[PDB]
Amino acid sequence: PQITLWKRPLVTIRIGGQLKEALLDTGADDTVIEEMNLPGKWKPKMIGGIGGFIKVRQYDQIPVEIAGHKAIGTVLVGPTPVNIIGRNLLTQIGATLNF
Amino acid sequence: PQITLWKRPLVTIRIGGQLKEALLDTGADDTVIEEMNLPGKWKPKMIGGIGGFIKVRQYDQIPVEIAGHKAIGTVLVGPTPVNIIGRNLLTQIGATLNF
Ligand SMILES: CC[C@H](C)[C@@H]1NC(=O)[C@@H](NC[C@@H](O)[C@H](Cc2ccc(O)cc2)NC(=O)[C@H](C(C)C)N2CCCC2=O)Cc2ccc(cc2)OCCCNC1=O
Repeated sequence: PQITLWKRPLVTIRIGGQLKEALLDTGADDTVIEEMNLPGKWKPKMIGGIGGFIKVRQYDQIPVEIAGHKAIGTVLVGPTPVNIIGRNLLTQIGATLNF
Repeated sequence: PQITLWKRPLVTIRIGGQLKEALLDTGADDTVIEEMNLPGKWKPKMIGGIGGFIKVRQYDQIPVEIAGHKAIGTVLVGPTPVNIIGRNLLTQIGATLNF
């Protein structure tokens, strides 16, 4: 799909067998999902953007379906204002910026 | 041009007569530029990132050139680690997300 930026680039994803809305964020190195229960082990981590640092749970090798496209990677779960799909998963589905 | 996401999408921009490196952020509603002495009238504003909010100064109708592409719009100046080009300016240069 070719997505324009007149509106926030939000898409439906499926993670942990659950449907959610996430933002395709080219300015994010990583993927940060709102607090939820994900199968498997996790290691505590700390990330920081504008506004400050937050504590997150790091889940590895998690399957995520973005708009029908499969990806399997690291997902950070924490107190984020929005679900963010970062470059680690965007590269897996072959997403690019064009102008 | 087509930009892959293996690395952060950093490009050269021109603002206030100066050249800077900025991140193309599809997850940013606004454009946030690092602290600089831009002339003109402004208004206080608070924007939120992943870890909280920061105080910024809002400047309107600021001419910004992105990768040789002219644009003009609102720029928020504040204490940011990186210059961020948001959707308000990306739409003007016809940027899209494709996968
Ligand atoms: C500041 C940019 C704009 C203003 C902001 N958008 C972003 O920050 C969006 N993009 C995040 C991106 O700007 C930001 C840029 C950046 C890069 C390196 C740094 O050292 C510091 C900041 N990236 C990150 O915060 C990501 C994080 C999401 C994993 N980080 C942290 C360090 C490395 C990295 O990539 C994400 C978001 C979207 C909506 C949000 C909050 C956050 O709430 C709704 C409110 C609207 N907020 C926004 O539109």
